[PDB]
Amino acid sequence: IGKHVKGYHYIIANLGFTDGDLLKIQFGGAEVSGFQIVDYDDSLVSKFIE
Amino acid sequence: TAINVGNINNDKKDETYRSLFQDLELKKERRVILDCERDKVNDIVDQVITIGKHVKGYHYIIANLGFTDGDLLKIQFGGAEVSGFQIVDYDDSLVSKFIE
Repeated sequence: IGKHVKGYHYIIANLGFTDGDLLKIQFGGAEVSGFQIVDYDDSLVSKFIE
Repeated sequence: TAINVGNINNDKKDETYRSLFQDLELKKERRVILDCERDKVNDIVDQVITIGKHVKGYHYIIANLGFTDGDLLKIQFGGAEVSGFQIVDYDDSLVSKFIE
């Protein structure tokens, strides 16, 4: 329906932001904010992901 | 505002396409004609949805004899007007006996 252009702004209310597919609205223009509890930038998770 | 969309590799396709509509944003272009092969249409249509240039305000013209031969249900609910051309009439009894 096209409600993700510049003007809308969504909030993802779960501790898993990067756990789902999120590239789909990566260029729509709308702003998206969420939460991550599993910081994939932390050193222990990087050795875990490998 | 004729733009040669032909010369593009598949590697940098997403970068030159957003840059093509940030160049179509200089003119605030809301009326576009495609006039391409049916394969290159669905690639253009897809990147359009991702940037959001299909809501109420845009109007595209598909210049090829295959309007319904591609997928149109994706840009059916955005709000923009889309036009095209069809030579195969699916309401004729000759094509019905062929489709059956």
